[PDB]
Amino acid sequence: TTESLRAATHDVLAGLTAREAKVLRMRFGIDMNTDYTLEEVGKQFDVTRERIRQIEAKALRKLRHPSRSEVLRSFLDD
DNA sequence: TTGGTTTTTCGTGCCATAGGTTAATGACTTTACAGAGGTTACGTTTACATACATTTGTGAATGTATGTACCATGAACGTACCATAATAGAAAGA
Repeated sequence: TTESLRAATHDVLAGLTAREAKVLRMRFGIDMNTDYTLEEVGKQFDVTRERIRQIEAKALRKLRHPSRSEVLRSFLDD
């Protein structure tokens, strides 16, 4: 189920916008070693840090839809 | 008396005078594409107040730390079932 969840999250990040995928990977430590903080993401990508939170809120609003997470609703019990 | 060349009408074929539907480019006109201009509702960038965390001192839990000065003089301090046959070892008589 972990190996299937990896491919499922890879397909979800590939189905969305590529820059959204890079933010969601380098934010929580997906496909990286360390999880970068908000100041480190601000030093890497762009100075504005409130727009990063707006991007995160927009990504959560796009990922609350059941049609894009119907294969992930079965993984909710784990 | 019978076959075949000759000749003239007559409906049919060729030529000419009339008169009408319908090809031409166009001129259409209608639909489609191309031009700017005012308005909407976002998306990114910026400052500011308050919060969980994380960084410090301070009161209690244990823990090794060295000694106690009538006389204490050898034992296993209770273990245990005793199968079977290849290969060497330390001696004993040949």
